[PDB]
Amino acid sequence: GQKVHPNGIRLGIVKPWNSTWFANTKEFADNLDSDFKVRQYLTKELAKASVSRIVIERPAKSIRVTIHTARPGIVIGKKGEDVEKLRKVVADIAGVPAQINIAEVRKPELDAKLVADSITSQLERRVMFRRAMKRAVQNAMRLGAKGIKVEVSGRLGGAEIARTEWYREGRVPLHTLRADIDYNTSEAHTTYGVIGVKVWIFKGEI
Amino acid sequence: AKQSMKAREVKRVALADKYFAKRAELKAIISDVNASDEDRWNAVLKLQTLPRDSSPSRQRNRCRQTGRPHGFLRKFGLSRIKVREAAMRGEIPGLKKASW
Amino acid sequence: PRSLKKGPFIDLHLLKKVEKAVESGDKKPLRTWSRRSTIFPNMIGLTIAVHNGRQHVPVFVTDEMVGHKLGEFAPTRTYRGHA
Amino acid sequence: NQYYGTGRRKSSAARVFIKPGNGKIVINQRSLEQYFGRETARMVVRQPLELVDMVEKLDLYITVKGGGISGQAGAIRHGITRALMEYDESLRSELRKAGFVTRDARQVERKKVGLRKARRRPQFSKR
Amino acid sequence: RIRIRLKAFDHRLIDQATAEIVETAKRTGAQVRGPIPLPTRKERFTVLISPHVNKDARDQYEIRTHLRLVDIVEPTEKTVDALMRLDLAAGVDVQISL
Amino acid sequence: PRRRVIGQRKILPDPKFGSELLAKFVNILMVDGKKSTAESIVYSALETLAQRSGKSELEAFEVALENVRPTVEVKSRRVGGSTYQVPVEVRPVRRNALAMRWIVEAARKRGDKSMALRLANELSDAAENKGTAVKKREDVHRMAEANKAFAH
RNA sequence: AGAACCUUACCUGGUCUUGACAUCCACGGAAGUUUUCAGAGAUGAGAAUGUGCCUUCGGGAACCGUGAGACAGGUGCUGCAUGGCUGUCGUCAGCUCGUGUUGUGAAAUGUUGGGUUAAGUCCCGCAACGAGCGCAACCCUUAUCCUUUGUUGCCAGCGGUCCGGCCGGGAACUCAAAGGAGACUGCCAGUGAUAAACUGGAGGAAGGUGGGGAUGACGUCAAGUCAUCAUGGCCCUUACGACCAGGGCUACACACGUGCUACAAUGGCGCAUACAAAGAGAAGCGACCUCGCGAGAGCAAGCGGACCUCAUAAAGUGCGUCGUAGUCCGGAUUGGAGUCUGCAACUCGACUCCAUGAAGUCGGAAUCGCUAGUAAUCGUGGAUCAGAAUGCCACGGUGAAUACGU
Ligand SMILES: [Mg+2]
Ligand SMILES: [Mg+2]
Ligand SMILES: [Mg+2]
Ligand SMILES: [Mg+2]
Ligand SMILES: [Mg+2]
Ligand SMILES: [Mg+2]
Ligand SMILES: [Mg+2]
Ligand SMILES: [Mg+2]
Ligand SMILES: [Mg+2]
Ligand SMILES: [Mg+2]
Ligand SMILES: [Mg+2]
Ligand SMILES: [Mg+2]
Ligand SMILES: [Mg+2]
Ligand SMILES: [Mg+2]
Ligand SMILES: [Mg+2]
Ligand SMILES: [Mg+2]
Ligand SMILES: [Mg+2]
Ligand SMILES: [Mg+2]
Ligand SMILES: [Mg+2]
Ligand SMILES: [Mg+2]
Ligand SMILES: [Mg+2]
Ligand SMILES: [Mg+2]
Ligand SMILES: [Mg+2]
Ligand SMILES: [Mg+2]
Ligand SMILES: [Mg+2]
Repeated sequence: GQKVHPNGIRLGIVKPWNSTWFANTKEFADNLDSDFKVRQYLTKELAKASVSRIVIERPAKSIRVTIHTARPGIVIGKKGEDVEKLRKVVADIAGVPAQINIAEVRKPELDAKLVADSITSQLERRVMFRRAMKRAVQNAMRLGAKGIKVEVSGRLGGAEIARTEWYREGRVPLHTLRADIDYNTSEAHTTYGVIGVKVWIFKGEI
Repeated sequence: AKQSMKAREVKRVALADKYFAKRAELKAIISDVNASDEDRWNAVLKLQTLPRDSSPSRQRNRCRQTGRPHGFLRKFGLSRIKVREAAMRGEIPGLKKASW
Repeated sequence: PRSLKKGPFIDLHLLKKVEKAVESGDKKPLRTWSRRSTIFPNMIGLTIAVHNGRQHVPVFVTDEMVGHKLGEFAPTRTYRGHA
Repeated sequence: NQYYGTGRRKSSAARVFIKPGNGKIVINQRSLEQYFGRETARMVVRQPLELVDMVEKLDLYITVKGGGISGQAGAIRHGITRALMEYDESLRSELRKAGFVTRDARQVERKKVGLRKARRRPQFSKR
Repeated sequence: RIRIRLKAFDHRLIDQATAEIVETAKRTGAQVRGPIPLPTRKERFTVLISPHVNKDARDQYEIRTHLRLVDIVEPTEKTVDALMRLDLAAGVDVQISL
Repeated sequence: PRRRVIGQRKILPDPKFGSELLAKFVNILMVDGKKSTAESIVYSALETLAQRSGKSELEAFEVALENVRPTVEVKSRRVGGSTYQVPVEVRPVRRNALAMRWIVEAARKRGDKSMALRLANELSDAAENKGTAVKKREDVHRMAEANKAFAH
C-alpha cells in the first residue's frame, strides 16, 4: 500500500513550517508565487554549496531569507561580497528589500537532504548503488543516529527491468507521531533514465 | 500545458486591462434607461469594434506553475496536485491535515 | 432572450454590406459567417449565403423571416437514419 | 434563595431556577402549555418533579436555546434535576436510579467522503 | 480609547505578543481591558490525491485563524508612542484603531 | 451475531396512558420518523373502539391481543437440498411483536377512508376472530401442526 | 470542483516560416495615446502625437521592427524502458533479521504447546537467546467539572422605561478561548493454574478500546497515469509546429449503470403561528424606501465582519375544504409574452408569468444498503463559477424494527 508523508503528518506536533508569514486572501497566491521563484533561484545558483532548507519570512512589506548550508564559507564569499549580490537579486525578484542569514549545519551526514543529494551525485558518476547506500548507512550510524533507512528505486545498473532496493538499521517507527523523523528525496538522471532516492532518519522520541 | 496556451493567456490579460475603461464607459452608456435610443444604437455598434480578447470572460484560470486548466483553487492559485505537493513540505503557512 | 431595453442585435459589417447591396440593386448573393444577427425588414428580397460549418447555404429572405436569426436556416448536422 | 441548574442535550442548552412557590412554571417568558404543543414534551418536563412529588410546592423559571423540541425538553430535564440536587442532596440516589442524572451524549455523526450519509453506501453492482 | 485586534495562525505566538503589548501599555500608566478571545475561524479544503481517476481517494486540510481584542482606556501620549515602537513579532497581524 | 454481546434498549411510556406496550404499538405504526401522527391516529382509533365497545381502551386492546398472538412457529433447516420445517416455541415478547405486526399489516390493507377507521374496524374484528390477522395465525398454527414429526 | 465564444486538444476554410514562446549577432529605435480604409478575422496600408529616464554627454537599456543560422515547438508513439503519485487484497494480524543449534542439502527452530485477547495482546512451559517493521500508546473532535478575561457576547439580584437588555448598571449564568482535573480493571465479591484474565456490584458525566476521525507492515495484480509534471529511446521541422472565423464534443431505430420525481387521504390545497446548526462576503454581500402579479428594476445605508448583508429554516401545530376519482393525485411535452448575465443565448443558458395537461394505480426473472442518534424522512451552506446542480463536499430537526443463533 501507500504511505503518508512523514513531514506532513507531524507539522502540528514536532515539525515546524518553512514559511511563517500571515496574509489575507488577496495576497496569498502572490506570496506563494514569489516564494516559489525565490526558492527555485537560490536552488539554482547554490547547488555546489550543499544547502538543506530555505526559510522565508515576511515581517512587514519586506522579506528575510535564511539558508541552512554545510559550507557557509563558500556561500559568504570574500568579506560578504556574495551575500550582498544575492540579497540584491532576491530584492529584484520579490519586489521588496531583503535580508539574508546563513546557518551552519553541524554534522552534515545527519541531514536527509544532503545524503540524498550525495547519493544522487555518486549515481551520476557511475558508482554501484549498493556501495554508496552502505556508505550512507554507516556514516549516518557512526555519528549517533538512532536509525536510518535508505531506499533506491528505478532502472538500476542500466537493466532492462526496473526494481526497488532498500537498507535499514536501527529504529524507524513511522507510525509514532511524536518521534523525530527527517525524510527527504532526490532524483538522478542517468544515461538510461531517472532513479529515485528516499532517506528516513530517526533521531529522538520527543 | 503547451506554451501557446500560456502566451494566449498573457495576451488576453494585456488586452483586457488595456481596454477596461473604454469597455466600462460604453457598457455604462448602454445600461442606462434615461438616454436616446439612437445613442444606444451607436454605443452597441461601437462595442463590437473592440477585439474580442478584451473581454474578462475570455480568460481561464490556470495553475501558476504547470498550466493545468482543471482543478483550480482561487485561494492558493494552484491545482490539487501542486497544492498537495507544496502543502506536504510545509511551504504553505498554517495549512495542515484536518480531522474532526 | 435579448432584453427589450437593449433592442435587437446586428453586426456592423453585415449591416454595411446589406445597405450597400440594397442601394445598388439586387446583386450577387452575399457570403456571410454571421449567424447571431437578427433579420431586419431591409433584408427582404436578398439572397444571403450563410456559413454552416463547411459550406454556404443560400437563404432568400421573405417577409415571414423578420425577427429570427440567420443561423436558424442553415442546419449543421447531417442525419439520414439508422440501419 | 433561588437554586440554580444547567442542562444540556443534543444541541440545546437550558438554565433553570427553582424557588419556593405555589406551582408556577415559566419557560422563556411563556407558560408551559404555550411553549410545548406536544404532550410528550410536557410529560418529559414534568417527570422529575413528579417522581419526588413537589409539583405545586415549587416555582420554576426556565429558559432554553438551540436545538429542536425534544432536545430542549431533555435539556430542561437535566437542568431541573441538577437544580433539585443543589436544593436537596438526600434525593441523589433516587434520581440516579431513574436515569435522570446521566447526561445523554448522543450526537449526530459527520458525513464521510465516498458515502451518501454517515453510513449509507451507494448502490453496488457485481457487473 | 484604543481598539487593538491581533490575528495569527498560531496561538502561542499571538499569546506572547498580547502579553508583551499589555505589559508595555500597563507600564506606561494607562488601564487595559482584555485580552478578549474572539471566535476562531476554520477554513477547510478537500482535494483529490490521484493524478488520474480514483474519485473516492481524497485529502482534507484545515487552516485555523485566532483573533483577540485588547482595549486601552485613559491613554497617555507616551503610551501610544511606546505602542508603535514595540515591533511585534513577524507572523502576527496587528490592527490599531482609535 | 457471532459475539453475543448486545443487551436491551429502554423504551418510553405512552403519553396519556402510562403504558409501554402502547408505545411499542405506536413505534410499529410510525413511518419516516413521524411519531406524532402515529400516536394521534392510534389514540383516535382506540377512543372510537372504546366508544363502540364500552369496556376501555386498555383491556379491549388486550382482548384483541390474546386472539392474534401465536404459540408455535416453524424454522427451516436444510439437509440435502430440501428443508425440514422444524416447529419451535415462541417467547412471549416475540408473541407480542408478531401479534402487533400482523395486526398493523392487516389493517394497512383495507378500503376505508382513514387509517384510524381501518385500524379500529380491523382490531374490533380481531377482538372476536373475524379478520385476516386471525386467519394468518390459524394458517401458521396449521402449518406447524402438520410437521410435528420432526419436533424432537 | 461546473463544453455558447474562450476552455479545445477534433472538422472545414483563410493565412505564417528563426516562428505564438527564450538566448546569441548586425541595423532603425522610447515606452504609449487617440485615428481612417479593405477584410469574417488573422492581417495590409495610412493619419497626428510623448519620444524620454541614471547617464564619465561614450550612453549602458524596460521595451518595439528587419535580416541569417545555432535553434525553438510537439496534448505525436512506447505506463511492457522509467521517477513521482494512486487503487485493491485489508485496518486483515501478520512479515523478517543477528548469533547459537539441527540437517549432505533445499531448509528448520525461534514464530510450536496450555490458557487468554480485538490483536504475533498477555501469562506459563520450551534448543533457543535477543532485536526490527506491524498491534496498542503519543495526535484531532465530542460528553463532566475547575481557574483567568468580558466585547460586538450574557442578564440572576437593583433604578428607569417609548416594553426595545432599550438605558444605568452586574461578572452570578449561557457563551466565547487559553490553561488544568478526570477513567486507571482504580475499589469490592466470585471463578481461575496464587498467573494472565473472565462474570458481576459501588461511586461517577462517562467502565472496561466511552463515541467518531487521522494513522494502511513485507508484498500481489508487467493493475492506473508519457494528457498535471519530470524523463530514456523513436519520430515531424514551410509542419505532426503557429494565428483566425465558423462548426462539433449537446446527434439517435437501440442496450446498460448511477440518480431525481411520482403513482396519493400517515395525503393535496388555503389561512395563522413555534424551535436550529454550520458557512461566505470588496471587479464583493447588499438593507430601508418606491414601481411591477412575477423573475426583477431605481435610489441607496452598513460591512474586510460574535456588530452589517446573505437570510422568514422545512417537516411540525390549530382551523376549513377535498371523500377514493386517472381525482382539487402526477407535472412530462407544447404555444404565447418576458427578465438577467455576457461582445454575442439559432445550433446550445438559467429563471418568471398565462395557457396545455403525457406515461404512471407499487413494478417479471433477478438484485442492493443498513445494528442507534444508525436506517428512513425534512430543510440549510460551500468549492468550481460572468451566467449555468437532481452531482460532490459539509451542517442541523424528527427519529424507528430486529439480532434465538453459527
Ligand atoms: Mg511544455
Ligand atoms: Mg471560465
Ligand atoms: Mg467569518
Ligand atoms: Mg468550442
Ligand atoms: Mg508506475
Ligand atoms: Mg552443519
Ligand atoms: Mg508468521
Ligand atoms: Mg519458520
Ligand atoms: Mg514445531
Ligand atoms: Mg500460542
Ligand atoms: Mg508484538
Ligand atoms: Mg494504531
Ligand atoms: Mg453505577
Ligand atoms: Mg458497573
Ligand atoms: Mg498493462
Ligand atoms: Mg503498472
Ligand atoms: Mg490502458
Ligand atoms: Mg497516450
Ligand atoms: Mg474556435
Ligand atoms: Mg461528454
Ligand atoms: Mg397539484
Ligand atoms: Mg387511489
Ligand atoms: Mg401553469
Ligand atoms: Mg459493525
Ligand atoms: Mg443529516
